[PDB]
Amino acid sequence: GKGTPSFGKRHNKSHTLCNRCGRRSFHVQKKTCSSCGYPAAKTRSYNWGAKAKRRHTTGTGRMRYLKHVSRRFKNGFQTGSAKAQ
Amino acid sequence: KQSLDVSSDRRKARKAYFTAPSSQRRVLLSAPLSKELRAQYGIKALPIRRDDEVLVVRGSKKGQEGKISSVYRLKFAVQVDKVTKEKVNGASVPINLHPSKLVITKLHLDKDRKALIQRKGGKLE
Amino acid sequence: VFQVSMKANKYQIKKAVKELYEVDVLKVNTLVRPNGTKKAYVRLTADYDALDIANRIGYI
Amino acid sequence: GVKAYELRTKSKEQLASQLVDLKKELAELKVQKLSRPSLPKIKTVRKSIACVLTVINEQQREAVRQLYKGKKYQPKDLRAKKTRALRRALTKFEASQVTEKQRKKQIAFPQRKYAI
Amino acid sequence: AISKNLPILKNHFRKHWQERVKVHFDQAGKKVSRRNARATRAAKIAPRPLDLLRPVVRAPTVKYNRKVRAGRGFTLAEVKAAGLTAAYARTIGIAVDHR
Amino acid sequence: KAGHQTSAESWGTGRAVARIPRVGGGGTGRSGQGAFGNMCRGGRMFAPTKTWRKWNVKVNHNEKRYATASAIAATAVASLVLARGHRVEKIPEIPLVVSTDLESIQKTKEAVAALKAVGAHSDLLKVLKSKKLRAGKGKYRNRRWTQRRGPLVVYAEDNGIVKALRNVPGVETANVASLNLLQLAPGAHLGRFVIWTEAAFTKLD
Amino acid sequence: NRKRPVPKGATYGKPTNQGVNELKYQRSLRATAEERVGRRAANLRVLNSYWVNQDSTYKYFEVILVDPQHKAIRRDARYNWICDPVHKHREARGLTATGKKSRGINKGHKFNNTKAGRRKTWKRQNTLSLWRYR
Amino acid sequence: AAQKSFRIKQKMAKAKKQNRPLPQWIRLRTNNTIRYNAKRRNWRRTKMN
RNA sequence: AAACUUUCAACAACGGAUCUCUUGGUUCUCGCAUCGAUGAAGAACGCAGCGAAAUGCGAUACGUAAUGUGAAUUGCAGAAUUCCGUGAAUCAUCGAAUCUUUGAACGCACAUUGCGCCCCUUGGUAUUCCAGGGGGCAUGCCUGUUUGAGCGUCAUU
RNA sequence: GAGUAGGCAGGCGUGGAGGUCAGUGACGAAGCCUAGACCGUAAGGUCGGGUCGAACGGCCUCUAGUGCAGAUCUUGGUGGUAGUAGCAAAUAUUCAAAUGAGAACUUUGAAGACUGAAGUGGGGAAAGGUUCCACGUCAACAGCAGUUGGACGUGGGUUAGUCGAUCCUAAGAGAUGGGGAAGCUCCGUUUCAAAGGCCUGAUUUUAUGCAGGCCACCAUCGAAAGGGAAUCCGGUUAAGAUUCC
RNA sequence: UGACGUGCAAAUCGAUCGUCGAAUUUGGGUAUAGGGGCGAAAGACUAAUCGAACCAUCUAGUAGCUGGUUCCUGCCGAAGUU
RNA sequence: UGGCGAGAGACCGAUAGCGAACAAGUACAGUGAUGGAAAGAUGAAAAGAACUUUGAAAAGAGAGUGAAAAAGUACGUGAAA
RNA sequence: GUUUGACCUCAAAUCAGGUAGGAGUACCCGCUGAACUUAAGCAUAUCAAUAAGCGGAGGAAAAGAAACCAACCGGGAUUGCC
Ligand SMILES: [Zn+2]
Repeated sequence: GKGTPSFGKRHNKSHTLCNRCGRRSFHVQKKTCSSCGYPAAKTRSYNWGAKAKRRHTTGTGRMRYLKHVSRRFKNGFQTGSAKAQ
Repeated sequence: KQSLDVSSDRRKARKAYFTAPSSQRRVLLSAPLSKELRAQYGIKALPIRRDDEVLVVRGSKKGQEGKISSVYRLKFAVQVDKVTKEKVNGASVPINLHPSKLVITKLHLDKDRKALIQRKGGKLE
Repeated sequence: VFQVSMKANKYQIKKAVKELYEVDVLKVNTLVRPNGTKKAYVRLTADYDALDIANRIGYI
Repeated sequence: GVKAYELRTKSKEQLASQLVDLKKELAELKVQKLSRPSLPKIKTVRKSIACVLTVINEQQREAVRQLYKGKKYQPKDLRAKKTRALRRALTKFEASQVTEKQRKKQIAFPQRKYAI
Repeated sequence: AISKNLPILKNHFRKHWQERVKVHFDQAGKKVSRRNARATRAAKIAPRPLDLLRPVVRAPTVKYNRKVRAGRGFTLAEVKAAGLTAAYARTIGIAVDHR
Repeated sequence: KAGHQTSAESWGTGRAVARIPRVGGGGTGRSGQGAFGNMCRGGRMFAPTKTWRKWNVKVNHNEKRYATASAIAATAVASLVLARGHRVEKIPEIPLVVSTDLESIQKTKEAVAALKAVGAHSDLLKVLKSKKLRAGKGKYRNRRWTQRRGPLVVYAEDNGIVKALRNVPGVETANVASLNLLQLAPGAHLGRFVIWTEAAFTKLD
Repeated sequence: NRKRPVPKGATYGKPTNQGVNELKYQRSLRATAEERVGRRAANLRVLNSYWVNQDSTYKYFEVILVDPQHKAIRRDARYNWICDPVHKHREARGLTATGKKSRGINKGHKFNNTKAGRRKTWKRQNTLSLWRYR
Repeated sequence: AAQKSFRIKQKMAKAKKQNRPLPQWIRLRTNNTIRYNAKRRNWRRTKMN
């Protein structure tokens, strides 16, 4: 009874998609994500999770803003434009 | 090497060449000038642009000449007019030549090339 | 049958069609496709035959 | 397409009239693309819309810099970004202000230059 | 786990020492950094020595009192004797020890 | 942490498989594979090499100097110079001393012209004929070409001679004061062909 | 005292660490008071706290804070330094009078373990420092 | 489920658009290491969410 | 004696070792200090003449503006001699912008593309209802403003 | 002149390193194959023949991630068993034409059957996610087959004032004030809180000040089966319809 | 104590049987989380895992115990006792 | 043992070296936390095989390209079972 | 009992201007905190004032110009190496 026949009754969802993590981790009864800890100020990430930290660290995504911070520094946070010569 | 900011690393030099963008592949795909053109201008070698006429100096196609069609920067080649291979089917396809195995027999002169020639130190246009 | 944006009210489809194509809209019925784009069935009043405005746009 | 150096020499309403014409010109080209096998001319139109919109944004933004010129409290988008930390950081007047006593000491006994 | 006949050793390696071994490969690299650091400081402090005039001082601890050695700073008594100010001394390149 | 990045408990005994840490359950190929071993495909090597290995070696300053002194003494008798390759079968008298003018040579063509006239070109064409490719993996580790060792031009005062000879393939240039053993006896084989200057040969004493 | 937050007093260790009740917090009540105000008013910087009053279940402190954003403080040289972001949450890192006390930052033989920093001192004299020539 | 949330419909819609084999003109290009679409998913083989 | 089994060779298979390479790793050294309410890191969804991705970008969407270079792109198509040029480029540089929906995430919610309110303006005849466009409305705390509360409290009347 | 455990010595072989043989090499390096040869007690070395196509070696020294048959070793590949076990429960198929290279399996016709309205019927819930439908097509999959398909390639398709969601509360979950806690956060949801909203005209100062005055133990989330404003018929598509007409 | 037992199936199949209007059966929602829950009590159940779940980390835990431990030749050559 | 920019090596050389030399924290498993692969080499140049003939077709045998097809996109070499 | 005005303490506002969170974390400042293990057993000890957990910074951080060391013919902030 405990195996194949009991596997047949798995037709609900413990978690759906998280708003922040975007991953089927948002436990819908607790109403908190089991990966990013949403809703919470802090993103769940533990030192004992070496791989898990690496999977969601900086540089996994686009870095829309941080990409160019290196270039902007290098130039001295300059403002305006050059004209011609 | 005495300047420390340059690298004698084979790995770095191979990657820096292969991942060179278009604007620096201009300078990598350079060709030397003819004895006559070097006597005229007084400049050793230039970056091949589109409609320069050249002579082939190495390879199976050695001795043939004409205007360059396509500076195929993405393939590190320059395809020359009249230097083609006819396939079995009877359709012609241009042969990929490296510009350093060619010689610039005739220059394509515009304001930016006159500027380039004067900058290196050519005694004309 | 016009491919409308997402974030576009039936009001905004009616107002858009009237302003652009110069036609009085009797109704607008919108479904979102399995493609994930919206489409809207812009029915006109009896005054305008839809073929006159279909040919005006270009497509036949 | 259209050149942006030509568009900088036009009124507010000439640009608006050029934009609506380009938006109609994309609309009719989007209609032709339905019947035509490959229509790559739509690219130049939608890049020309972006060129005009950028020139309109740039000109309204210059007008708003001119109306807020020579005051405190500029809009936070018009303030120089640099970095949160660099904005927080003490200015050149701050981090340079010294007490009357410590000023008098430096005037009296500055570090001097000697030889041998 | 005890010798044939060997001196009893005290090797203090029962912690995670492997996690805080510090090998000094940086020795040669630091040496040129310190020389460059001195050369640039002498370019900054252009005509003046890198070090200040230290006083002579007899070493403490009777083992070592038999030899004199360059102390930290002169004194308010020695500065007044020599005929200058403890403020003026510090600026024109003399270490002055208030202690 | 190489081969250690996985989580793997052994399955113990009772599964007819041999007791090595095995990978966490999945549909992936990696699941149920050996881990952490030196035997396993993707474990950590037996006693992984660490950076606190003794690289450098201290040797007594007096032993160093003994070796340097004996190496300089071998630059004399030709038996050892010819034993160490070095084509000096034709050359006039051993330890080869030149004028103080060789120190003042600025340009390479005159520096090499000076060396050839003094008696070389047999040992300086060796270093041109020598240039072969390396025999192993060292080619893609910036050790591509071999190039034999030619003469050592030891001087007293530098008036541009080190720059002059720098490019010339095989020739090495040294100051008398320093005088490296690594150059005085390459390969730990005695008797290098050394050209002394007049100033340098007097400064040796 | 600080009651150990272990549930049902069960610690899961060896007798030496079966203590629950008689255990003391290593920071002071001044430090706890500084810490909670630091969290409440995050925009300001804790200059110094001190004792005011106490009963049996309470101790009463008055934390002197400073506004690092107010020009008044940013323009005066004697209190310009506090604005520098290396002084952000002094009370938390333990750089206030209370923290320096609780970290035994004092000169002398008395403070050999904790003078330059207990952790810094421990790792320094548990560091194996090898040279190129041994 | 016939009564989908729009958040599920949007993701079904992206999964539909993604379900195609590699366009057979990209195999023609320079250096092109790519052979076939590796991230191809069927409704039978493997589920999502 | 055939077939059959075993061994060896040649050639052919299966398979992917050996050898050779290597735009990758690794360790060492040196140099530098730059994330975020001016909305970060991360997530979602979109965007090309033909693209599922990786890479790039955000309804201005494999990009816009500026600057440099000086003539391309490339798989095909499509163009274009603007090519003695304010000018090709899947180029470099990057100082002006755009930056959807989210997110510390901030109107209130959120297993919903859910439900409000304030201002300006535009239409329906419209202070109030409905709809379009634009601008807003989180919390703690500091300084200052304004309006207040309390026989807590003073003086005058 | 034996020899396990064991010690020591002399060598053989591998990846690199310094030196040397002005070493070999596209007229063919290395690798691999060889019932051919020679040397060595041996570890091994050398040569001929083939294949192959870009490097490699002798010697004197340095260095080590340096030599495999076993570890129910690791990864990858391969077998014998073996064309074997088997592919046998849900009663059952058969004739003809068509199509096609090919038909037990496809389409149609004709029989014979079964499920027997607590069904093998007709809808839905959760779950799936385009499987729906059309055309083209069969290398892979459907443990036989395949012209067929829930496969493969390219497209088409889901229309709402009335159906649901949206709203309300349920067991409950939860901000707030507050209080605990070193802190992550924990308690509590009406509490030892100063906890905003409602309407009438007003008065017409390009529309703003009144008062008729009232009323207050007070977030929010929580049901696609509970509560609940309102739709029916006929027709329509390849595939939608209480929606389209 | 039938079938199957390298199965249809990591618990099914067939016959026979218990009970069948309540201490009944059951969907959705919700609460209880690991020395904890829950238990009409079998140490039962708590995602095929239960006399203390699962995941990662400390961790390469320790092992007087088992197994393995990779070229040749030469010379010497043991112990099972105190 | 982080981030950015550079130099290096008696290091590793595709079962090695980082888990990742490739659209790698990708595909995929599990409700979840988390677990987590395999996968580089035609040739100088696609010159990627015109055209003929058998077959329904895939393909075959020719012809050709190539320095080699004992290099055919099942692609350097191609061991052993 | 009024007239008006102060003061003190506490409030309100979508009040003028501002600031806090989150990320990262190799190194740094703190808090909290084990067990494996070692002891040939094991409870103090040990691992270790370590891992894990939490709060907080910077290019460095922290420290630091003595309520110091000493006992000398006395040294003289801080940190680092020998
Ligand atoms: Zn999440």
